[PDB]
Amino acid sequence: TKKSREEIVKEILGRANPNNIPIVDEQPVKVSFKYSLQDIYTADVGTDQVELGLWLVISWKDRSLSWSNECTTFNELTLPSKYIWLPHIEVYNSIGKPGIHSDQLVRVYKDGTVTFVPQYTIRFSCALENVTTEQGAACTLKFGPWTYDVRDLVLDESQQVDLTTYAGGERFQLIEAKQKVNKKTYPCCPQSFEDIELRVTFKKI
Amino acid sequence: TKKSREEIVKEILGRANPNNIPIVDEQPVKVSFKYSLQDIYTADVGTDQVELGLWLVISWKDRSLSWSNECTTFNELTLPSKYIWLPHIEVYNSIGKPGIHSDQLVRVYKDGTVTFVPQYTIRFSCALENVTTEQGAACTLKFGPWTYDVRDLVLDESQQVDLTTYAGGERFQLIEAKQKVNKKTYPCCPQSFEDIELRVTFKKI
Amino acid sequence: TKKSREEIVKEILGRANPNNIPIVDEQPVKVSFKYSLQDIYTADVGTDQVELGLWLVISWKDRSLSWSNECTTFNELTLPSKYIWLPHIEVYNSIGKPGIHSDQLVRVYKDGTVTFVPQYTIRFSCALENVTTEQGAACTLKFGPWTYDVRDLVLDESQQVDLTTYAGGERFQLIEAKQKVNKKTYPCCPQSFEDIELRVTFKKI
Amino acid sequence: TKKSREEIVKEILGRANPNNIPIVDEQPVKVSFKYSLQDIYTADVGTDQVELGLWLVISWKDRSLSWSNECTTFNELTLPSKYIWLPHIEVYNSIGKPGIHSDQLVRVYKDGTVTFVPQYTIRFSCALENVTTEQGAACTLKFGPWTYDVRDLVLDESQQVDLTTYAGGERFQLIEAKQKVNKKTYPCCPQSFEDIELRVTFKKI
Amino acid sequence: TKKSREEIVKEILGRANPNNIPIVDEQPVKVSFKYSLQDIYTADVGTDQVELGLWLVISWKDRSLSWSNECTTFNELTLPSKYIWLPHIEVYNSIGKPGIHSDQLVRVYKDGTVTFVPQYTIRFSCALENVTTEQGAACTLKFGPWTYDVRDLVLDESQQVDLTTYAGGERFQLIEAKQKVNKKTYPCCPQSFEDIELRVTFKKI
Amino acid sequence: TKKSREEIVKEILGRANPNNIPIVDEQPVKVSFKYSLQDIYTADVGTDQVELGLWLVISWKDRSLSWSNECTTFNELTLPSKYIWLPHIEVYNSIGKPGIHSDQLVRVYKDGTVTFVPQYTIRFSCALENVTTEQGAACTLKFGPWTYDVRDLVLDESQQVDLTTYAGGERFQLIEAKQKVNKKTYPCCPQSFEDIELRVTFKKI
Amino acid sequence: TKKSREEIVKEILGRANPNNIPIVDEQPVKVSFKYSLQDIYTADVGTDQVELGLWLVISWKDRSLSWSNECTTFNELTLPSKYIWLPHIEVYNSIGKPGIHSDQLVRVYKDGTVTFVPQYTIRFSCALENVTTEQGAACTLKFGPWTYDVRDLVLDESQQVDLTTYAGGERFQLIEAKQKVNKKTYPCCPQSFEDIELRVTFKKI
Amino acid sequence: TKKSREEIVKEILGRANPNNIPIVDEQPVKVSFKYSLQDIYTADVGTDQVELGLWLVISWKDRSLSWSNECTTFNELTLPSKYIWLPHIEVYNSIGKPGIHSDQLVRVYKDGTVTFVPQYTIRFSCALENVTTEQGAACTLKFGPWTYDVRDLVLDESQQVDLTTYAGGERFQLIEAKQKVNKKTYPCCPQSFEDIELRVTFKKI
Amino acid sequence: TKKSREEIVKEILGRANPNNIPIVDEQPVKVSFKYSLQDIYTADVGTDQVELGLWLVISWKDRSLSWSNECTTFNELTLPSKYIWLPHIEVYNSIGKPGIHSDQLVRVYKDGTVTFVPQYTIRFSCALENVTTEQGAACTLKFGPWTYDVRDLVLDESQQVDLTTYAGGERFQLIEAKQKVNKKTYPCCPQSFEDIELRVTFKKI
Repeated sequence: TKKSREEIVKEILGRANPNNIPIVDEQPVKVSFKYSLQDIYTADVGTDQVELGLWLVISWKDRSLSWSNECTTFNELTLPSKYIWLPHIEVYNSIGKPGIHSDQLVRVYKDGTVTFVPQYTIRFSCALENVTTEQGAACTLKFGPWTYDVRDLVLDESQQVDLTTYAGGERFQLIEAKQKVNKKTYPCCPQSFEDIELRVTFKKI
Repeated sequence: TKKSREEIVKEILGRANPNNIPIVDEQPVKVSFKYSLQDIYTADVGTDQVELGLWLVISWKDRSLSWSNECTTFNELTLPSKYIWLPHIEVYNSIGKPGIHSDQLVRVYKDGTVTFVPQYTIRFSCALENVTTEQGAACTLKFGPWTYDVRDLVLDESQQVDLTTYAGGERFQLIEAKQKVNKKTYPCCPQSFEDIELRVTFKKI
Repeated sequence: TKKSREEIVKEILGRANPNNIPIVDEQPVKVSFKYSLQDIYTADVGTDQVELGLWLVISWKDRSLSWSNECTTFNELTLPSKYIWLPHIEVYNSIGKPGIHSDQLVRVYKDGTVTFVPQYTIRFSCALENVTTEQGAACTLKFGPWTYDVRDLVLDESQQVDLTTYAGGERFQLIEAKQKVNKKTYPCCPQSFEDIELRVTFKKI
Repeated sequence: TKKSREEIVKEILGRANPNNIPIVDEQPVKVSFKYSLQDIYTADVGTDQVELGLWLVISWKDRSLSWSNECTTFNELTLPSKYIWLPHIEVYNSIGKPGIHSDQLVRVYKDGTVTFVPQYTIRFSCALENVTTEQGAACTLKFGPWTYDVRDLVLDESQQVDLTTYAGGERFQLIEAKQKVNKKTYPCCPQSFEDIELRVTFKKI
Repeated sequence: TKKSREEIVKEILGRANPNNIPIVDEQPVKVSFKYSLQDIYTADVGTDQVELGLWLVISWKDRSLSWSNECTTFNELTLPSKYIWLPHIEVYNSIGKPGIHSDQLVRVYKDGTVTFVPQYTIRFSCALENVTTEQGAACTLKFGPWTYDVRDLVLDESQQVDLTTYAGGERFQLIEAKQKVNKKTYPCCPQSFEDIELRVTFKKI
Repeated sequence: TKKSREEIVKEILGRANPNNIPIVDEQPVKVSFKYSLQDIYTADVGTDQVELGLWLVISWKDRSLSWSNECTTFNELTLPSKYIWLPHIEVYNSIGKPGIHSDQLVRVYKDGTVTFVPQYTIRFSCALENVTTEQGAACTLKFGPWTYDVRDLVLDESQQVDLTTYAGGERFQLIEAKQKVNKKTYPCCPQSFEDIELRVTFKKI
Repeated sequence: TKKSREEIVKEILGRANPNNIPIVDEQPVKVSFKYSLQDIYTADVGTDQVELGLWLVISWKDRSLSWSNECTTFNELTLPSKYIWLPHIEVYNSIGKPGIHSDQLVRVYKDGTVTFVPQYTIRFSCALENVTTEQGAACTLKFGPWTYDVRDLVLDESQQVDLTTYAGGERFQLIEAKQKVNKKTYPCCPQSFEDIELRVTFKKI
Repeated sequence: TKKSREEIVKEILGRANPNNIPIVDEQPVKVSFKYSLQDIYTADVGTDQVELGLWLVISWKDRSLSWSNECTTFNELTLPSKYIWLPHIEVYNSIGKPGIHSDQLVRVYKDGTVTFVPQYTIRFSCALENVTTEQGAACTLKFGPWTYDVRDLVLDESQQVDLTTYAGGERFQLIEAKQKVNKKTYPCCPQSFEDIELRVTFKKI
Repeated sequence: TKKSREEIVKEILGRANPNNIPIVDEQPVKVSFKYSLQDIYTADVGTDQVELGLWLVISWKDRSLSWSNECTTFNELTLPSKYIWLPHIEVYNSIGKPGIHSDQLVRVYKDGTVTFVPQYTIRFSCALENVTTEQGAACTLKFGPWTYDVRDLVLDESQQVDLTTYAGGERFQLIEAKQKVNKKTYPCCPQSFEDIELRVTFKKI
């Protein structure tokens, strides 16, 4: 459509950079992570797995170069996620491969900021037992870079959990959704690793 | 200028081939796609459209014939995009026709590989809401052949998203840019289609 | 078969364009979307997911160049969807990856118009409860570009929903199928995003 | 093994042609289609889907060039289906992606004729109801090029349906299998499209 | 590790040959096939499908060239199956795509002999009925090149079936496992095709 | 981010080496294997398959070259597993393809040591019978290079099995987890092969 | 044993190459040389000869052709040294013909790399005088291609000398073992020749 | 002599097989090794070498083909060792080339088993010191395939060491002879290698 | 390595000539002989034999044919001595067979000139008596073709003897080394025979 926009895409995609961390100076890359819990689709007592429909908000800043003098033009362009590098964030205890609800498209900004929000259905281990009870049940899943240590990737969160999107007539009510950031160590490695633990406590309405 | 170069252009352009997929054997054509997010130019709250200045790196191999014995000569020639066939890749949800920042020139190589990188300004649907907040906002746009199914065209990406080019003093910071490849189906057709979802998560500095 | 047709394909595919939005001027790309609800295959009470067999009519105009003087020739050619860029349109709340009923083939026209209709089976969240009752049940799913904001992609619809194709002896009767276009905002982004909300109200015969 | 055979493969594969319809003159490509119904594996009442194990006989003629003078040599060579272009024929109403029983190998002949027969398991919509009854039940599925109109691809069938292969002790008896060719129109397009409607009427033994 | 070994791999992989049958003289390629029935995992009465865990022993000789004078060195090297051509052998009546238990690694020998043994879980059609009875039940599945006729590929077997590996406490007892080679004709083609029919007769312990 | 780190990745990835065993001298590659049994998710009596959630610790040393004088810099870098060669270790009797919980990221060290730990869900054959009983049940699965003989790959283990990670409120209690290394021979080959047999004995709490 | 391995040997040995340097392009062949000094067996004062038990690590890359598509197979095969060409490396001042401790077997790798390590007992000229003294005695022997000039063969060494293998209770202690590469000229020929000078300094414990 | 025997030799020798490992399936070849220590002939204090008169029992199974129907005939035939392939087993630390006491004749059996027992005099490094003392002295020598890794060749031993044959009035008494099998690794290669370590502890009577 | 070099070897070795004196015209072949006395290793009073470490420089011209037009290519190639004919020169009074220090490699030149230099240890008769005395002792050994008369082979020498190489700290000092050519007659034959008499006069330092 717009020629101005067209040059933007081409310049960044063609000339700008291959998979590599563009930032030479000592700076780790921080990725903000937010969860919007859309719905708790199902619970399996025998399996002890629960399914969550979530969208993950991920934001990071990449270094981009401005070759052509930027003029008032197309500020944000949308591109497929494949085009650019994305973070490794994954659920530590997912029973199965997560499925993707939405297309992989990411908006990029001139400053270099990128916003990618996938929609996912994830199955993770959690005992459903006592969902019916008033107390309800609690489940926790931790998300975080598999490979990256705290040094390489720093995870940050704005708030606890986004309930607002939550479906009004979901099978299960949400007593409370929390996303607490924590740093933890593994026997594999001396480096600290940061993950966000999403603890959802819910019960049947 | 160089006579040697001159013959090259003429031979490929004049004799070599019309719009047709030169590859007879069963081979789909794969096109690598990469996005270099130059900048997020603007956000419109009322419109709920965002503008991205991106350049798209597109690479594909075409079959070419070498008539004259190739001697050490002009390895890569540049020609207008109109001269050769280009892929259909388009943004699924662009509010307006994309504009083209750069001239349509593509470098071609003797092996037949072609590299075309347009610069674009694209306006796509995305809610700006909560850009100011720390969490930021997420936008997704998917790019992919409109017509071509996975069989005909296969899309590949090297990395997530190229932040490096991103303008240092852009209005919006890039929390993270991702390009995830995904295959999806449409009710129109039983064939799988592949698109790259570019998910950019960004916020105001 | 026809040589004339053959040149057409080659010219557009080989020379014409890579994944990039060919439209330089300020024009968003509008994609018309239509749904033909073939059948409501199944409902799962425990899962609270419903399966729809639909075909999606998608139309868009791409800019193409006519190098060789067009003579009376092959007006529309069919090509795999992979060959050309396709839009990102996806169901917001699909429980699982959609499957593709039909091959990914898209008809293209000289004007540049492209018509792609995939057939899909989609599973989306919806409570089946009270299907048996006379009132029936209502389900809604929204389709729209994930990444693209209203600026980049504009969605349009001709009519409400195509019932005619609907299987005569389907398990569930269709009380009414509607496709209303709506523009909505997300906290991620200040841009407006447009989606088509498909609201189907059906009950067991 | 045989050098003579070896040259054949290489010549056709390497030099002979890329995905393109080799036939310049005005000739549509006709593809004969035949179904050998191996067995009706299962019926799902709740799902209203039925599974068929079939092999599809597909024959078409491609234009090949004979460079080296053909001498008495290897008349038919077998190659992977990926190597050469295959038709888009797909089931219009398949609930899920078809699975492939056999390897994708196709025999090619010097005349250019190609015979490809895949074995498939297909799940398509059909109500099982009253399978037990003497009348039995009827199901229909139509196969045909998704993209190709009658102009581009013409479908032909030799006979009604091949019962002989049918498993002797199948769960369901075959009252009659028919493959009638029909041409139909769609609202999308003014062109006629041809499909083969496979109507199988079967009951439990 | 060993430099000597390293050259071996590189020479064969890099220089030695592309997918092509290296044997120019009139020689068909014979592939020995053996089945080691590990276990009969499950039976489905409704589905009428049975699952077998088997590993397939496949041996064939490929022509290799010895460039560097072979010295006492690494006699057999292991490489991924993708690296070299493998035979098309597939189960004629598999209900679903077979899954692969083991990594695809194949040992190659200087003489050119190659041994590849995949582990598979295969689901094929077979009525479970009367498994409980003393007589037990019989199932047959035939394996053989899909594309290749007897001329191109000849199948050979050393013995009937390898029971020894069979799990001691399997759900089902093996009354007898047989692998008889047979040549058969199809209406598609005048050429004879050879397959190995694996007939297993088993019952519940 | 850090330029120093950036050069490291590029040098190793771009210049350092293709899939090949870098070690010329006579040295087999030893891979240490450790299992951290996260949880026994489920048992299927009919199927006789059990599901384990495990993460596999794999360590090996690869030969790397230091071109640029290493200065105090980024000691360990994380990269995708695809980038570097990984071992073939697979479960001998997995009923289905294992799924991957975590992203494929591997930390590499300057010495050349590499640590890769995937998280997996694996389904393997094992009779659940008598889980309820006090004695409990025993299951064994062996892991080891499919292709590689003891000569090429040597497997080593530090300890028996890592219980500590085991979920506190898992459906099944762990009576004892053991990983014993054993060398075994197959009729296919005269070479010894080494595998680690993971024998887990567990019961319902 | 393994058929796959068997083909490998045969292909390389039978078809691949006669004594000839397979490398047409201008490339010299480099042979890495390493010494593992096993033990200083004896010293003869009258003779002024010393005996060393060493194994020589020799690595070189030969060009091999891969005819049959390499599949995951036997990566390294062992063959007798007679089968393949070996380098001429010899001790310049050996009093007697060296004897061979080990069988002449060499491991070869697919890449073409070959690793051959003979064990030798060599007697070379060196005065034993003052072995008893604290200073000890020094001996030097140079190894290198007799015929080959630097152009044809290039010698390389990884490290100084491998002491680790050295027998703990050897008659003589090793003060230091060094292998320095040097290029030298001879009056016979204008070409430079490269040899590795092994200088061992040892004394009686 | 016997015609029946004569055909046997000719058939195996002439038609049956060249140096190649006849076993295609994945089977390593195991060679049992046994030592019969006939006598410790001499000890050299200055040399620090000891001489052993031993006969080595070597057994292996080769694959043979039975063309002519075997009738009751000559079960075992004797042939020269040169006629058939023999294993590489050699002493790791032999000071000099071993000499052969007996003719190289090997008995072969119809099953394919071969028994070859050479008589050898071997000189290996070992300090004689303190032979006179009551404690005596210990020497160790390891035997094993030079080239073959554990994968290719597996070594097995029935018992510790055969003292019975030991000469009654030998110069040295045998305190204990042991043959322990061990697997070891070398820096050259990642593969494990197996050798039998013969540790003899003896003293002067 | 170099293809150009490769052809050279093959042409001369394969096509050029068998053991035969290529020179038809009346020309005797002259062989220049030079001695480089490396060291006088030992003297045996009882034996009256002395050992010399020498290298013999031998040069001769052979007639070669240039088939392919020689282009600037590999001027000198190295080949094993076995490949080409070498002269019979031997020591008249050697007590034992000479041993060979170096590999038998000979450099050949396009003109046809060949340079072969073996390193030898030779034991010849000579009384050691009075080595200690100041006068020292003299020894003589004559070298020359055994069979060839002066007519067939002519021996020539450039200089007396090459002392420079002589080891600095040899057991014996060299008072003077001379190589005088002489022609002598034997009672066997009327033809004159030419030999070089190497007279070395040496004493203990």
